[PDB]
Amino acid sequence: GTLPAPSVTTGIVDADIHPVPQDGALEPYLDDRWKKHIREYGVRTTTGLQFISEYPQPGSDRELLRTQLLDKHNIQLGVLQCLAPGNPAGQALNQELAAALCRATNDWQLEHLVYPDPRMRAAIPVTFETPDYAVAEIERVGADPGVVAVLGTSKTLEPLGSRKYWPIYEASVAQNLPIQFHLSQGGGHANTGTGWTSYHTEYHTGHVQSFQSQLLSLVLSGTFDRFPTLKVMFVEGNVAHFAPLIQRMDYTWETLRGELPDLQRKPSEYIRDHIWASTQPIDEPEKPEHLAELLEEFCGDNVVFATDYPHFDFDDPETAFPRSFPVDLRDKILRGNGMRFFGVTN
Amino acid sequence: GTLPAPSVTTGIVDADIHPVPQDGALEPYLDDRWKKHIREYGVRTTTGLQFISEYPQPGSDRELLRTQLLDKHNIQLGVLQCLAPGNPAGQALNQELAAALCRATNDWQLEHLVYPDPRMRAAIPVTFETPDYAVAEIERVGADPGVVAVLGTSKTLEPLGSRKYWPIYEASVAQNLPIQFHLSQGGGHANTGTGWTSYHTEYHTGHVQSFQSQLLSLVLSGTFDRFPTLKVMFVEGNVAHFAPLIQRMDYTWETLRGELPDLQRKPSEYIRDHIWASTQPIDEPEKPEHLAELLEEFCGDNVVFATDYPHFDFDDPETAFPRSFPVDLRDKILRGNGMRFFGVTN
Amino acid sequence: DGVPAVVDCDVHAVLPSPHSLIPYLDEYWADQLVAQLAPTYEPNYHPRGSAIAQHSDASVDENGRAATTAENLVKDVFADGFTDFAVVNCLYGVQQIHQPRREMAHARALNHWIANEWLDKDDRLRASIVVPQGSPRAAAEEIDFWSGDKRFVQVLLLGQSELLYGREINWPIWEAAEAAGLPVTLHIGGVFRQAPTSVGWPASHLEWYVGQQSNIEAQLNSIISEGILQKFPKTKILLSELGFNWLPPFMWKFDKLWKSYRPDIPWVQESPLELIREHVRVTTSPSDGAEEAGRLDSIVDRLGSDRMLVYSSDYPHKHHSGPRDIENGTHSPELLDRIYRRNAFDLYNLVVPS
Amino acid sequence: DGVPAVVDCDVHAVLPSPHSLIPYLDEYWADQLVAQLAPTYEPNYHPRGSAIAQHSDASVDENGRAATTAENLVKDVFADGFTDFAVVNCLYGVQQIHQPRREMAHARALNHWIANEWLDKDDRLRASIVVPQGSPRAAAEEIDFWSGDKRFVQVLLLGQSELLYGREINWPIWEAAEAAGLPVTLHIGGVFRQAPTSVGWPASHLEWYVGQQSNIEAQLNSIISEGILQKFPKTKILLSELGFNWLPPFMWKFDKLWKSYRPDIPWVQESPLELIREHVRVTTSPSDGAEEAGRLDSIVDRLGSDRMLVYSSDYPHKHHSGPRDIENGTHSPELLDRIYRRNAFDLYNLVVPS
Ligand SMILES: [Cl-]
Ligand SMILES: [Cl-]
Ligand SMILES: [Fe+3]
Ligand SMILES: [Fe+3]
Ligand SMILES: [Fe+3]
Ligand SMILES: [Fe+3]
Ligand SMILES: [Zn+2]
Ligand SMILES: [Zn+2]
Repeated sequence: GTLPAPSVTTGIVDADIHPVPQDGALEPYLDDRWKKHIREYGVRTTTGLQFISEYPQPGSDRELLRTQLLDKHNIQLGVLQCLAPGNPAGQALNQELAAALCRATNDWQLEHLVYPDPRMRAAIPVTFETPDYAVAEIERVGADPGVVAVLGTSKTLEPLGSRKYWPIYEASVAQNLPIQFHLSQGGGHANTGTGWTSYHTEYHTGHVQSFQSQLLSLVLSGTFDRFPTLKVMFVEGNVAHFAPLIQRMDYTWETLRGELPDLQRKPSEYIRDHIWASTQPIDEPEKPEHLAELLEEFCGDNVVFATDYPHFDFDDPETAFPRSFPVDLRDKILRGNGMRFFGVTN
Repeated sequence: GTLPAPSVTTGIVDADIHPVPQDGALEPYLDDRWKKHIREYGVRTTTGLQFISEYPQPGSDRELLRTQLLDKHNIQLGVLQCLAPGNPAGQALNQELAAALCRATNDWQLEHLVYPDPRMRAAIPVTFETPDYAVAEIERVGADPGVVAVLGTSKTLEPLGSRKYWPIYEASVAQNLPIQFHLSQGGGHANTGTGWTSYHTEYHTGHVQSFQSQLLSLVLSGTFDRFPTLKVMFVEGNVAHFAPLIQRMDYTWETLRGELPDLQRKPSEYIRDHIWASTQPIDEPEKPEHLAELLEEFCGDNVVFATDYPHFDFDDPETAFPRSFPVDLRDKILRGNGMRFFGVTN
Repeated sequence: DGVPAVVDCDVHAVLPSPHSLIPYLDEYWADQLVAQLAPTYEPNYHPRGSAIAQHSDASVDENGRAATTAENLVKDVFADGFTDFAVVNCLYGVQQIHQPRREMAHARALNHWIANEWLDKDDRLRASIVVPQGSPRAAAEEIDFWSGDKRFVQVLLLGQSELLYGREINWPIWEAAEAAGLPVTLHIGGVFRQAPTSVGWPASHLEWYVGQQSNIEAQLNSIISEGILQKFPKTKILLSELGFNWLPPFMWKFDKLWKSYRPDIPWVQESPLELIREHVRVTTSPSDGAEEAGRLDSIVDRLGSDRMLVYSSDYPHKHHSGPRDIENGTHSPELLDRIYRRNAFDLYNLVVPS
Repeated sequence: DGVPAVVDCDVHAVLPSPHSLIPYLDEYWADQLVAQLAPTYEPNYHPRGSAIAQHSDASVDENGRAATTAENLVKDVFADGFTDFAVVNCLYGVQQIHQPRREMAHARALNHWIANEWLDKDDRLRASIVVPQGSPRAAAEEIDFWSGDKRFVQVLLLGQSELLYGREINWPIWEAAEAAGLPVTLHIGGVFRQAPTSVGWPASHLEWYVGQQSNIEAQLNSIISEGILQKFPKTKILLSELGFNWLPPFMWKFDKLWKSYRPDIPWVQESPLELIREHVRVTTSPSDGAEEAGRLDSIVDRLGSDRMLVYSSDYPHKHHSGPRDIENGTHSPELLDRIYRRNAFDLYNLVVPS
C-alpha cells in the first residue's frame, strides 16, 4: 500500500540482515525469457563453476526473522542485504540477466518482507558494472520509501572511485540514497592484489583488503568532491584496520600530495561525512581497550551496528562489546550513527 | 586552413603508418598543469616500470616520411597511428592525463603532418576506458576532414563488445567515423588468457590472441545489431587466423545459439560490413597458395593493406605477396577495400 | 605385432555428485565433505542444461543425466561396434579447489573413482589421470602413483592454467609424464584464476567456449619456446575438444617469428612447424566445419601433416556434426585410416584385441 | 661476546642505467643489452622525479640523482656517526623481466654490481640478495651462490608477487633462505603480473603506494597458513618500507579466524599472534604517524611485542617524518634501544666493531 518513512527511536539499527529466500520466490517477477535461460545455463559468473563460488564455505520465513532477531534483541531498523537466491546477482557475466535478477530481488524483498513488516527496509542490488542499468533501477525503485540504500559489492572490476561508477553515484544521491558495499567474492580479479589465497584463514581475513583498496580509491579519486552529497558504507569489512590505513594515507599524502593537485581536502578529512562502517564481525584485540581507541581513531560518528543474521559469525547485540567499552560510543553505534547514515530524522 | 575530403584513385592505401615524433612536439598543445605533472611522475600505466612497457623489444621528419614511403611506393592514403611520444597514450592510469595527451597528439598530427601533406590522414587516439572523454574528443576533432578513424587498442579492460564502450561507438559513427584497433600491450590483464608469456616468440605471436577474443566479443555482443552503422578494423593482428576462428564460432553457434536469443544474424554474417583487417605482417603459409584461400575465407572485401612504417617487420608493397597471388584480390586490398573502409567516394 | 585399434580419444564421465568421492577419501577429508554440506565443484564448461551437454539419444540415469555410470556410457559408445577403446576424461573441477591439500586429495579420490567404478567395469575403457595442477610437485606425485596402472593412458590438463605450462614451475608434470610414458592432454576448461582472455571475462558461455582456442595457442607457444620438447623429448601432447582449424595460421606465425628470434630460444633447433607436427595431436570432435565437403582434406594440407588428427566422439556432448561426419570432408580412405586408428597408435599403442 | 650495532635495515642503491650491468654478464647477454638499445627496468615504486624519490639535502651525482654511487650513499648515511651498518636494497626491476633466463642473468649481474661496487667499497655496508622470483628453483640457486659472502644478509622479495609466497611453488626460496641462515625481506614494489589490488589498477602512484599494505597482509596470511613457519622454523621475515600500523588489526582477525578454522591448517599449533611476534620484523621508515606524540608506545601495545620494530632511514627516500623522529612517539628509552640495535640483532648478529 504505502509506507511511513523509516522511524528510529528507542531502538537499535542493524545494518546487515540476510533474508532467507525460498526457491519459488522470484519467478513471479521474472520474465519467462530469463526463466528458461536460467534453466539452460544458470547464473554464469566469474567462476568456472556451475553452482558454487570461488571459496565455498506472517509466513514464508518472516516469522523466524521477526521472532529470533527483530524481537529477541529489540531491533527497530534492520537493513536487508540479499546477495541472490539459491552467489551475488549483479556479478553475473550476462549483465542483462543480472539486471533482471536485481529487478526481481527488489520487487520480492519489497512486496514480501519490508511492507509486511516496515521494521526492516532494503538496500537494492544494482549492476554496479553496467551503470546504465544501475541508474535505471535506482529511478525505478529508489524513489520508494521502502528503499533506504543502494547495494553494491566489495569487489569490482575497477576501483570504486573510478569514473565508470560516477553515473551510479549521482543517480544514487540524486535520490537521497546512501550506498552500502557488502563483502564479496568475484569482481574480476584475484582474492588479493598478489594472488589467490589457499586456506580459509587467508580467504576470510583477505576480505579486509578489498575494503582498504576501495576506501583509498574513493577518497583520492576526488569522488567526494564531485559528489559532496555522497555517503557510502563498508559492510562485513571490519572497522578497526581502517584507522591505520587512513593514518598511512595522510602521512604519504603530506609528501606526495602534488600528484593529485585537485583533491580539495586532506584525505582523512573526507571521512567525516562520507565513510561509514558496519561493526560485524566485531574486532577482538588482545587488550580489549584497544577497540574503543581504534574505533574513534577511524571515526566514532561513522560506525553502525550489524548482526549478520543468520550467518555463523553473528554478534549478540551486546555480548559483542568488551569489558569496559565506552557506553556513550556503544550507544552512538547502536542508535545514533545508523540514524545519521540512513537519513532518518531525529 | 581547410582540407579536401580524402581522395583515393590510381593509388594504394596504407592503413598503418607510425609517424616519428620529436621530443619538443606536444608541449605547445599541453597545459602547464600536465607538463610539470609528467616531470614529476611520468606517464604511469599498467606496468611497474618507469619508462618501458611489459615487453620492450617540409621539415621535422615529414621528408623522410614522404620520400621513402609516400613516394617510394606510390602511396596515396596513409593512415596515421601514433601510439604516443617518447607506450600508448590512452592506457595511462591517470585518465585525465591520458585525455590531455591524445588531445595534444590529435592537435599535433593534424597541425604538423596531415595538413602539410593531405596524402596522410589520422586515426585519433581516444581514452577507450573513460568513454566520457572518448565521446568528448570525437566531437572535438572527429568532425575534421583531417580525421578518418577513431584509434583504439587490441587490449582493453573489458571485451570490446561490452557496453562500457557503446557510448564511444555511437559518437564514432554518429560522426561517420570507422574505428581501428591497433596491436597493443597493457590493457589490465595478462598477455594471454592463461598467463604472461616469457619468450619473444610467445609475446609477438600472442598478439593474435587478443584480436580473436575481441572479434568474438564484438560479434556475439550484438554490437553490430545495436550499431548497424559501425565499421571496425583489426590492425597488425594477422588476417589469416581469423577465418578458422569465424568458422568455429558458427559451428558452435549452431548448437548453442539459444544462449543469445537476440543475435539477429548468424555470427559470420556480421563480418560483411563490420570487420576489416590490416595485412601487416603478411601471413606466410608453407604452401603459398593457402594465403589467398584463407584471405577470402575470412572476407575478400574487408582486408586492407598496411606497411607498418617504419617498424622492422614492414612489408614492401608488392614483395609481400607470394608467387601466383590472385591479381584481382591483391588489387582489392591495395585500393578497393581500404577505400570502402575509410568511406571515400569511388 | 598388431593392427592399431579404433580409439575414441575423448569421452567423458560425469561425477554424479561430490558425494561419490566420500568412499575414497581419508577420514579427515571425508568428514570435511559431509560437514561442508558438500559444495559440488561441477564445472561450467558444458552447462548441465545447455544444448552441448548431452545428446537427445543418450542413455540417461535416474535424474536424466548422461554419462554418470559406465553402464550408460559403455552402452552408447560401443553400440554400433565400431569403437575398440575409449579414453575417459572426467572434468569435475578439482582443479578449481583453492585449498591445495584438498585439491590434492579430491584429485586422487576422483582417480580412484574412475579406476574402481569405470576402468574395473569394462576392459574397453581407458582414462586420463586427473592431477592437482595447483601444486605441480604433487601433480607429479599423482602421476607417479598411477604410472603402475597402465589402464591410465595420458595426463589430463585444463586448457587454461594458472601459469603457462612451459614455465619451469610446471616442469615436474612434463618430467613425470615423460617418465611414465604418458602423453599430456590439454582439454578445454580452466582454473579461472585470471580472466579467460587477454581482454577480460567473456559474457556468454558461447563466447568462452569458442574463444578458448586462443589459450591453446599460448600454451603450445609456451611449451615449445621454454624448451619442454628438448628437456623431455618423448613428450606427446594431445589437444582434446579444442578444435584444430586454428593451428595452421598459428604455426605459420610461430615459424616466421622463430626464424626472426632464433637466438632468443637457442635450444629450439628444429622449426616449430616440424616440432608441432611431431609432438602435438588433436581430437576431431568438434570438427568446426572440417566435416563440410573438402574441408578436411584441405586442413591437412594447411597443417602439412597427416599424423596429427586423432578420432573422437566427445561423448556425450552434442556438436553440430557427429563423430563420423568427419568423413564428409575427404575423398581419401588413407587419411581416414590414419585418423581412426593409426595416429592414436602414437599416443597409446592400443592394438585390436580378441 | 658483543653489543648489538645500530643497523639501518633499509637503504637503497639506484642502478645508474642498465649499462652498469654490462661488465657482469656473459658475452651472450651483454651483446643482447647493447643490441636491444638497453631498455631500463627502472621501477616506478619511487618515481624518478617525485617528492618521495630523494631528499633535498642528499648528495647527488652528475645527473642530479642520489644514491647511484656508494661514495654518495656512505657520505650521507654515516655523516653524523650514529649508524654502524646499513643494509642495501637495490630495487632495479629485474623481477619484472618476463624472459626467465634474462631475469636469472640480470639478477646475478645486479648482485655482482652490489658486491664489487658497493660492498667492496665500505665495510660498513651490507646487502640483500636480488633473486629471480620468476623461477623459484633459480632464485634458490642464486641464494646458494651468495651464501658464501656473508656481507649479504637477507633475501629480497617484492611485496607483490606472482603467486603468494606461501604456495609450494615458492618453497625453494624459504628453504634456501633457511639453509643460508638468511632472513627474507618483503620490500614494497611488485612484479605487476596482476592488478595490484583485488579490485583493479590504482590510478595514482599515491594510491598504489599507500595501498600496498594490503598485499603484505595477504603474504603473511599465506606464508603462515601454508606452513612456511613449520617447515622452515628458523625463518625470519623483515618487512621493509611497508608501514607497520596496519599489523595489530590484521593479526587480531588472523588469530580470531585461526581459532575458528584450526582443523583446516592443523600444522599451525601456536597462535599467529605468537607466530607473527616471533618471526616477522619491520622497518620504521615510513613511520606513518607513529612518530606523533605517544603513537609509538601505543603501537607496540597493539602489536603486543617490543621485538618487532627495527630502525631504518629508507635513504634516500623523503618521508613526512625523518629517520629519528620515531623518538617523538615514546617516553621509553628501553624501547628505543630495542629499535635501534637489539631487534635487528635478531636478523643479522651485527655487533659494534672497532
Ligand atoms: Cl542497552
Ligand atoms: Cl601494381
Ligand atoms: Fe553480511
Ligand atoms: Fe557474513
Ligand atoms: Fe602498427
Ligand atoms: Fe608494428
Ligand atoms: Zn571433451
Ligand atoms: Zn625502502
